[PDB]
Amino acid sequence: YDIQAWKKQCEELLNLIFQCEDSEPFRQPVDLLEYPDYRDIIDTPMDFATVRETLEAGNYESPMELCKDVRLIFSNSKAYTPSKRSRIYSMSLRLSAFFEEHISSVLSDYKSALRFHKR
Ligand SMILES: O=C(CC1CCCCC1)Nn1cnnc1
Repeated sequence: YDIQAWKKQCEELLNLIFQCEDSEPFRQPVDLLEYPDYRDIIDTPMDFATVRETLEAGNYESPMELCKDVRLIFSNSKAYTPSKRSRIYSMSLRLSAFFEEHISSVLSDYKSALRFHKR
């Protein structure tokens, strides 16, 4: 029932994501010089360095907020992909599966801890 435990759990999950080769297209903001129309399609760019920096600045109050930003990385990749002939989108799907598999217990433990706190 540790209400703060999610933060270090998210830091470790981000470390595993950065070592994963599938995170390569998502480690830094999408390069607007490489994709000049990117902002005509994507309203809110998001990437794993931004998520890590937001976490380390103490600007996430809960792991649900961090989740929303990580899922936005995958949603943006899905919206910007032209077709199946895209290594980036395929990497996004495997990385999303890995993320969801690992974040499930972080979310559950946090929500359980907060329910215990408010008992
Ligand atoms: O169509 C899609 C998703 C689709 C893309 C090809 C692989 C399977 C998933 N996204 N999208 C791009 N432009 N408008 C929407």
